[PDB]
Amino acid sequence: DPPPSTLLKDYQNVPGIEKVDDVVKRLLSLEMANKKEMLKIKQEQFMKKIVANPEDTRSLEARIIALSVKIRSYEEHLEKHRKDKAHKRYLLMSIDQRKKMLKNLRNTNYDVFEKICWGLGIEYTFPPLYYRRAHRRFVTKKALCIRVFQETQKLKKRRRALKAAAAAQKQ
Amino acid sequence: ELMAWNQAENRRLHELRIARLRQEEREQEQRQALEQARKAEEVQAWAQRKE
Amino acid sequence: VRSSVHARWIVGKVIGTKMQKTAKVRVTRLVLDPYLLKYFNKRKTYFAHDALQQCTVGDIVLLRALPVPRAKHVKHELAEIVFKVGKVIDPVTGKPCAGTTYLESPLSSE
Amino acid sequence: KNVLKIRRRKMNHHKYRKLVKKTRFLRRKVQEGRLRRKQIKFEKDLRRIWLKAGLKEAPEGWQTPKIYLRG
Amino acid sequence: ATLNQMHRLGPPKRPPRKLGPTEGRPQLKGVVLCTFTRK
Amino acid sequence: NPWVQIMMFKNMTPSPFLRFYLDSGEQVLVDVETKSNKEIMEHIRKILGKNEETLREE
RNA sequence: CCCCACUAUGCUUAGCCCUAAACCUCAACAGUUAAAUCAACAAAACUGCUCGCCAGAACACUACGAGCCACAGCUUAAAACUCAAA
RNA sequence: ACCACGAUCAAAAGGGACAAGCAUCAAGCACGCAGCAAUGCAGCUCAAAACGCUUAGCCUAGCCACACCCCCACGGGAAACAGCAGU
Ligand SMILES: NC(=O)c1ccc[n+]([C@@H]2O[C@H](COP(=O)([O-])OP(=O)(O)OC[C@H]3O[C@@H](n4cnc5c(N)ncnc54)[C@H](O)[C@@H]3O)[C@@H](O)[C@H]2O)c1
Ligand SMILES: [K+]
Ligand SMILES: [K+]
Ligand SMILES: [Mg+2]
Ligand SMILES: [Mg+2]
Ligand SMILES: [Mg+2]
Ligand SMILES: [Mg+2]
Ligand SMILES: [Mg+2]
Ligand SMILES: [Mg+2]
Ligand SMILES: [Mg+2]
Ligand SMILES: [Mg+2]
Ligand SMILES: [Mg+2]
Ligand SMILES: [Mg+2]
Ligand SMILES: [Mg+2]
Ligand SMILES: [Mg+2]
Ligand SMILES: [Mg+2]
Ligand SMILES: [Mg+2]
Ligand SMILES: [Mg+2]
Ligand SMILES: [Mg+2]
Repeated sequence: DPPPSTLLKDYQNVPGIEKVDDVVKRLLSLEMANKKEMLKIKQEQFMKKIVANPEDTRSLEARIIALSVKIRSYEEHLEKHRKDKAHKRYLLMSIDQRKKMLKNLRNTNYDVFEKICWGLGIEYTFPPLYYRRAHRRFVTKKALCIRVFQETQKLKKRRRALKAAAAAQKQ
Repeated sequence: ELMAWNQAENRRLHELRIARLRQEEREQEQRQALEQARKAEEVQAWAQRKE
Repeated sequence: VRSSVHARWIVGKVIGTKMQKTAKVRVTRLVLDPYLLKYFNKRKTYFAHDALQQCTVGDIVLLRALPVPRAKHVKHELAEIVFKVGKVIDPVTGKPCAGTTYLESPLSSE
Repeated sequence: KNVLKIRRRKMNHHKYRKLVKKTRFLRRKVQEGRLRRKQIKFEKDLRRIWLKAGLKEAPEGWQTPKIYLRG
Repeated sequence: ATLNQMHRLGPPKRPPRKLGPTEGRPQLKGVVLCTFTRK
Repeated sequence: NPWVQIMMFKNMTPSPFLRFYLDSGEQVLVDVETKSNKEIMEHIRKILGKNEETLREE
């Protein structure tokens, strides 16, 4: 998070803000503001770090960064409010909307898609091909079918050496 | 002969495209000039209010 | 020029790269619905040999038939990547584009 | 509108709930037996797999769990 | 329904016709077991 | 042309175009921006369509 | 049904259960007010587009199967016999 | 006739296409790829219907299948009209 002494986004570029009294600096800092003001500073930090034009807020990159800041705020909210179903819905919807943005950015501008992933620390994931419950019967059977495959592979390798050994003896 | 005629038709359409794009930059630059002026006044006004 | 493979040239979208030197490509064709007389996409999967493993999931590729299949399901090789995913080059102008917008103007090189 | 269709459904559901109430001990014995057969049918399906693959016994360390018991 | 839905579902499937008491046959041979009257 | 694969692509580039792939390996790019649908059909008929004589013979 | 008393329960906490006449009984989005205004009533009549759903009644918010922290449960959901209606 | 350095006809093999009903058959369980090999990777099919059950000879100048049964027919059961007439 930005330091609490950080000035608000509105008062950072006023001339003479560095020569005012310390009390005036406290009143124009993040310490004396609500959390939404800290999120505006975070968004601007990511914009300058990632996007080519930090002032283009309608680009697909800026929307991903803006929504990524909202997503992080919901996660912090839900860390303290674990039964807040309203904000849990907002988080899951926001993650889905960003994935749609990342999908559309990956298809149109891959170089920018890579910088967004590195800058925001997003590991893009491709969606599953099928949506179907993995119930107990399927989970148990799939595990058995993998064990059976693993055992068959071992037996097939012990039928390569014995055949190899016998062939050498003939010579 | 038909492939060469098609390559020539594409070059003709490209010359029209380059002419069309030049006329759009002149218009884009005019708009971009006004928007910057308007945006500068709105910033100076906002900056004065904060100051 | 002869080949035992039915599909000689096909365009498709890469949907898998988990096999070594093989790209899984979804090819769609238009098929007429006899009752509705409307065309609907019909998709088929083709394995394509990708020696340099240059195919990425989502890019449009052109596949060429091999003289004889090289594997049970590999009957084609990658002939050309038509549209690299997120790195499309406009064929009409040769300039890079991001969707319907140019990344470099055609007026740069006149 | 009238509620005559709801009334038909109402009586059907009342009589069903009452029927289940009267026979809840027989139905519980029947349900127990079905779950046993369901478990046996499941164990057979897994045994078919390793036997059709050439193995003579279950994979080393494999115990088929009871996936239908209340526990 | 939409065209996409009509395509996806396909042409309607008739219910398999229900054979009657003759089992889809014109006549059947029978052996009389008992006679009686019905109201 | 039931055996010719036709694949469509939306909003991938700034301008619309047709591209034909021939068995020889040649590619035919047809720029269609600013052209009406009737002119597009007449264009590809000229460069890649069978003439009326070839069809009469068949 | 009326009167009195009192319990589970209504509350909190942590887990479940996953139903409602959960109903504006009006699916989402976009568009129109000119055509014929329009079976009726409801709530003026429609167009585009998409998904979901329906195909006589009753059997049936049932049977069987499958899934589920549900075990007198929920979800999905038939058939036979019967009728000329509903 | 023979050579056919071919034509015709047409197997095997390879690629593609190809019935109906049921999704209360939803997962299949090795179904993939690379490599000369050794061997390595862990993949392949599937709600655009895989896998499965049931039904049915088919697209009729005709075609497919079968030929007492065990899909096959070394072998076995057993002793064969689904050739014509006939019972
Ligand atoms: N089943 C899938 O995993 C899947 C995959 C791709 C596309 N779809 C699309 O979903 C729609 C429903 O398909 P259906 O009628 O075969 O399924 P369905 O509604 O009968 O549901 C059967 C299975 O598919 C899942 N499913 C249902 N709706 C889905 C949806 N919209 N997207 C993804 N999974 C869904 C269900 O959870 C269940 O596992 C169709 O438009 C289909 O093209 C489904
Ligand atoms: K209501
Ligand atoms: K036989
Ligand atoms: Mg009743
Ligand atoms: Mg109390
Ligand atoms: Mg209270
Ligand atoms: Mg309500
Ligand atoms: Mg909807
Ligand atoms: Mg009915
Ligand atoms: Mg109910
Ligand atoms: Mg029930
Ligand atoms: Mg049951
Ligand atoms: Mg053959
Ligand atoms: Mg379904
Ligand atoms: Mg059933
Ligand atoms: Mg038969
Ligand atoms: Mg006989
Ligand atoms: Mg035989
Ligand atoms: Mg005879």
